[PDB]
Amino acid sequence: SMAQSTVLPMHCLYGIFLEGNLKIQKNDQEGLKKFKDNIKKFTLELDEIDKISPQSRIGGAICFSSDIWDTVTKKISKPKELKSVNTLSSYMPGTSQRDILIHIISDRMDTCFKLAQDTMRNFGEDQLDIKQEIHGFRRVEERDLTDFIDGTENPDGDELRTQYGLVAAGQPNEFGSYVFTQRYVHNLKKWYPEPLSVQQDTVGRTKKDSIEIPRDKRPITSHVSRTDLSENGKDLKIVRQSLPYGQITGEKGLMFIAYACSLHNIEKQLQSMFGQLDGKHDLLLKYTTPVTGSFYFAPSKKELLEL
Amino acid sequence: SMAQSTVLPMHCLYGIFLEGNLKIQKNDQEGLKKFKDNIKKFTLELDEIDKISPQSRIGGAICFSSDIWDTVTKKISKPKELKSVNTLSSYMPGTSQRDILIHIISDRMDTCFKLAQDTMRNFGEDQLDIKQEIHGFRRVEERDLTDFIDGTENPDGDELRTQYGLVAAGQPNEFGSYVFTQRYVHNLKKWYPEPLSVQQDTVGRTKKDSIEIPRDKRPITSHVSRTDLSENGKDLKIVRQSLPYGQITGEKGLMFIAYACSLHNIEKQLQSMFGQLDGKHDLLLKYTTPVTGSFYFAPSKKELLEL
Ligand code: HEM
Ligand code: HEM
Ligand SMILES: COc1ccc(CO)cc1OC
Ligand SMILES: COc1ccc(CO)cc1OC
Ligand SMILES: COc1ccc(CO)cc1OC
Ligand SMILES: COc1ccc(CO)cc1OC
Repeated sequence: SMAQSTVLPMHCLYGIFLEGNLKIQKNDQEGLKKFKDNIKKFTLELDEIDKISPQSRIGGAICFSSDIWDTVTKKISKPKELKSVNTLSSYMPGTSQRDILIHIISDRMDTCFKLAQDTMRNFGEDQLDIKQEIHGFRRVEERDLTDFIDGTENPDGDELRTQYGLVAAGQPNEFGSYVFTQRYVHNLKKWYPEPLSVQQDTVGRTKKDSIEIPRDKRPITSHVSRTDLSENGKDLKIVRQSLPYGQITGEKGLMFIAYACSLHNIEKQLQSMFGQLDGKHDLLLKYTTPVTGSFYFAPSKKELLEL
Repeated sequence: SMAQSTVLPMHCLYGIFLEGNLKIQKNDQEGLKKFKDNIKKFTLELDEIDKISPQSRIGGAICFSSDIWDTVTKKISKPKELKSVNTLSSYMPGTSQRDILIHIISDRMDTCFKLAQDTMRNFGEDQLDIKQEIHGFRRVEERDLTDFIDGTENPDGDELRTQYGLVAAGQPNEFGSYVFTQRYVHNLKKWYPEPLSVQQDTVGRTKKDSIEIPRDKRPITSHVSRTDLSENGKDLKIVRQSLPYGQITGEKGLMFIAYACSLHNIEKQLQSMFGQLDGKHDLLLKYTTPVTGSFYFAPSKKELLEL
């Protein structure tokens, strides 16, 4: 009946991203029982935080890779499109498929961090080998560190975000979501001196107001031209929850994350951006570099608790 | 005349700490004029953020070391007590005296970060060599990562925080503040297994409600017994603005910062904690370690603009 709580809500101010590998082996029934109790604790603490701090608009999801699926469940069918993002390594840099993603969103860092910290203490280092912990935060005017607004054409509202973000009702794994994460490191030393016309050509929208540059006036390699894709007259939209991260005086960029009803909607955009559809690359990739990457599936709340 | 805006306000949810060295040489008059124009831009942007985002309760201060004082001004007398923290290196680990501190506080990360980033871009790499950038955040119930409440006996309200936090009216450098920063790295694996009785003996207050343990029933090396000091019947109080920082699965701790009307109020507590008064160390130092340290002076708003 219900999805996990990171897909439909919009405009979170904070996000914590924990990605890593499961240390419990396939035959360890007691370890897997403890693992699933820690999953239940996560869902219970989400509800408790929502009750105590409604202003947080808290959300959270636990998501699983195709390689770990048969370790964590023998009951739930593996989502039919799920595969390792490492299969894209021949053309997309930075792939680093992990077993598990925990994504937590909030309008307050204190409750975002509380849920993240309590969850990591529950699972513990003996269950999860955490490879990446990212503290994302929204900036003024929802701008990415390129200083373009990020989110203008993100689908709005529960109806469209259910349509594009969640597996359809009646289908196997209904109300789950395919998930893609990818940490980008921005080269702002290179980007900042670029003329405004170059920056707008690169993105495909105007910088101040995020007005779309007419298709016939912007490069086919502009970011918007690379990612605004359709098949059979139907748009391949996705639900993005990306946030800025990092140090002003150090490494910084965009922690990209997308949720989708079909992995194909995400993968086709990756083929477009990274040169597999027409041999051409996204202009944005001259200024930013992906350094991690993973595909997951976030089960419905029911299937999460029935693994 | 008024102070810079990080001393009197309480209970900030976010703080950014930027510490580093001045690249402008004492002979470079045009570079120093540009440096002071960037100081002016900082004060103006604080006012503008305050107007646009009253909910941020924005605050900020630029602070100067004794070593850099006569580079940045030949007009304002050097504060009488200002000295390098490296003079404490014989007994206090982690000293790392820098020329400049910029401390920004907010109840929203987006405006905290906007002011910090805009300021760093104004000064630029040509003027500042940043050695440390810390993103502090308040946790639930204002608890330090030891999970004790941090702030119970901090002076409350404008009157007491002016008395203890700011140089007294009529004195040289009136309404400025002596500043001490010190980044701690916590060893929570050593702390978590201690029984509550040991944790409470270590701090000197109860954990759940921060009730003071009577002085004759706690060790003289408890943190409260080390820092609740007096001379001549006057309490050596300070104004703390410390915040947690760091990664759940990595390095984390407390970004300590104190403001005081007199550097001696801070230094006597450091002598106490680090064994220099009676040969005994603060019990808290079994569980956390300072890895940076600096003394500065935050001028009054008037003296900041008249450097
Ligand atoms: C450095 C990384 C990236 C940055 C800075 C970035 C930034 C942006 C910006 C500024 C926009 C325009 C405003 C908007 O409609 O949201 C945008 C649009 C979009 N981005 Fe990205 N993006 C990045 C990576 C990605 C990736 C990896 C994907 C796909 C997997 C993606 C998918 C999209 C989509 C679907 C749109 C909306 C296109 C439309 O229908 O008009 N982006 N991005
Ligand atoms: C890891 C570093 C530290 C931690 C976790 C820590 C934590 C705490 C806690 C839990 C309290 C009790 C609640 C309160 O009244 O605020 C406290 C009190 C205090 N701390 Fe610290 N503290 C640290 C470092 C320092 C340092 C370096 C100083 C001095 C330079 C300092 C000065 C004080 C003072 C003055 C008090 C109030 C004592 C009183 O009058 O009752 N602390 N600290
Ligand atoms: C789940 O417990 C909490 C969640 C959020 C807050 C914020 O006040 C406090 C909580 O426990 C004290
Ligand atoms: C590495 O030092 C810096 C990097 C970036 C900025 C502003 O974008 C400022 C820096 O130092 C002042
Ligand atoms: C566009 O400039 C601003 C927008 C929002 C804020 C705080 O929300 C501050 C701004 O400029 C200081
Ligand atoms: C290094 O990995 C961890 C460190 C600390 C915690 C919770 O305290 C969890 C970790 O991994 C799950």
